[PDB]
Amino acid sequence: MTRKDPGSSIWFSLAIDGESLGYFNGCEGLSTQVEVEQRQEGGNNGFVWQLPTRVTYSNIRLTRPLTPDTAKVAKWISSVQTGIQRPTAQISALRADGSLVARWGLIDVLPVSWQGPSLDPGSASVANEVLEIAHHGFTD
Amino acid sequence: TSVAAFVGLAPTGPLNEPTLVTNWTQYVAAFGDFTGGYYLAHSVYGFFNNGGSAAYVVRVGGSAQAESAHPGPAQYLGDSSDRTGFGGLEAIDEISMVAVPDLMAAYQRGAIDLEAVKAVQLGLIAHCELMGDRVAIIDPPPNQNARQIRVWRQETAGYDSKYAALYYPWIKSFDPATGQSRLVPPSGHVAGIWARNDSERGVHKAPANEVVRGAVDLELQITRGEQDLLNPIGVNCIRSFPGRGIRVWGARTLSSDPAWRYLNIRRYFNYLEESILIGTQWVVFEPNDHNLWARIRRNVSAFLVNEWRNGALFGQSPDQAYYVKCDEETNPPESVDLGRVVCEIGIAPVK
Repeated sequence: MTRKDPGSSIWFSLAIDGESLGYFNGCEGLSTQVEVEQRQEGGNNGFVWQLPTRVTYSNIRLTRPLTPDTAKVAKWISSVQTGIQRPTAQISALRADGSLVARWGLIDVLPVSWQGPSLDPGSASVANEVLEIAHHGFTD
Repeated sequence: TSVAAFVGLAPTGPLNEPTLVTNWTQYVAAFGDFTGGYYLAHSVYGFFNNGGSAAYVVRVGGSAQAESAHPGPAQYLGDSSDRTGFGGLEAIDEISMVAVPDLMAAYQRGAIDLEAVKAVQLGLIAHCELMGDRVAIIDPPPNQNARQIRVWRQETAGYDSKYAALYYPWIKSFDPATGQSRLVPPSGHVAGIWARNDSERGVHKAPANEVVRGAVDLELQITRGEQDLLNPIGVNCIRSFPGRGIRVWGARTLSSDPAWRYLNIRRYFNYLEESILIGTQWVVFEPNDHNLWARIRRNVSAFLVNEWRNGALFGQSPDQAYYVKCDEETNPPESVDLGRVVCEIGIAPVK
């Protein structure tokens, strides 16, 4: 309606709650899979039965420019020894108008990896720390 | 970390030269064995028998001015001559503990007044308070009686220093040569325990509740009720627990500062302070700037974290163990030379 409201992939909003990680800048790999189990019906050539089995959510790689607030994520990651906290996370896609297209949320999170900046005297870019994040489920 | 220092009279051997010995047979080859009734020979033997492979001895007296300020119960600083009095120990930077066996054989023999022997102990304390790493062990008047030693500590001496340990009741040690019980001060024997500690459980564990092996009997046995009027004030004790031999009870230093009461903390810090200053030897070298102050912070941190690895620190994680700060804030631009300042922490006390 009204020449539609087509989704886009440049406007967004990425954030983690709880620990002061703030708002991120890029996302990748947001995906849900179901591990099907294949059974070969012996007496009937022509296909292989497909039966669903469980649902699995893959990890997400979130990136942002390296800012002095990177001391928080390093502290959060190294808090496993004394107890960790899993705040809810939000991944949303937006149009240029700033109106919601489809807002996902991560029920419970967990650090997995933190690929720090790739310092280089030659390459002209900006340091992009990478914070891999685990997953539990989509909120509704 | 464990080597000991002793000052006393002993027949023959070099005079006022702090020689090094590592075994009892090495000692007897230099300064006799029990001849003349000098207490240094017994005290070293108790130390060697009670573990401890290193020992420094400063012979001052001689066989027979048998006893005086410098000669006999040595007290003079020697005018920093590196060859007289407690100044001989100044050029060592290895000795971690000092004791005075003969200091009070003169008191028994009457050659030194009680007011005269107070000063030399205090002079010894000033020595420990100067070098900043060694700890001195102090011994009380013989046959002092329990109800009177508490008066003696708080009225006669009143040392109140963070480098002194006191152990009240003497020891009736056993001489293997003659098999006769003799009375000796516990300065040598207690030092043996402190040597076992580092070589068996590290400096972390306070040197107490260990067998004073070498001992036979204790004069003026102390009951528990009498001890509770002694332990808090800063006096240790030795008791004969039934079926468990002779054990050292109490690990309190001779200080009134509530934060330095326990022995191991002072024992720990001297080990801790001496460990890093041996390590971080960037002095009269490496330009004082905003770069070096960052270098120091990492080097100290990379050591304390490793010290938390063996226990002996609190926090469940390295971040809550120490707190270092060597940034531009602590070094003002005015500090052109008197610079390179830093802070640090360590704590794991005992019961």
